[PDB]
Amino acid sequence: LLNVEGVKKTILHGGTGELPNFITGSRVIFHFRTMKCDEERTVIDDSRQVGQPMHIIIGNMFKLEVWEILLTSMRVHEVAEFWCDTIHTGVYPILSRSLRQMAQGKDPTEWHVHTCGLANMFAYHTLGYEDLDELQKEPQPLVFVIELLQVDAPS
Repeated sequence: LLNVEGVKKTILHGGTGELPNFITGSRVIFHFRTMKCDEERTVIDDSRQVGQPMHIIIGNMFKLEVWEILLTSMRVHEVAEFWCDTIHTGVYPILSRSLRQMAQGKDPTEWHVHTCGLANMFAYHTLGYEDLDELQKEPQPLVFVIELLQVDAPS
């Protein structure tokens, strides 16, 4: 349990070592599973299920991003549970959308994924998957279980 408003952490398998060097331009590599707080703890996304782990890069260590707040409180090999209130979870459907597109093998830089993705959202009022659409329309909290695997410094 660290502290920002509307976020409750619960470490559940501690990491091997002191807090790592989370500096601007570090690639953080990890696994995550995100779940509703219904009875099922219904799973919405799970990197293990898709197979490959997720890599992000620290935009700026002083202007930290809401996921980077979670990632940056983690020692390597740590597995932690981050509950997050409705306030932080509004953007999740659009992240999830963006990641699911990543998986298939396509990036905003590439015109279409982006532009075609905008066409479809405007034309049809959809992110492209019902669960994210359901999730958008019923804002709520989410629990993200995360395993930190690796942290590299920039080239």
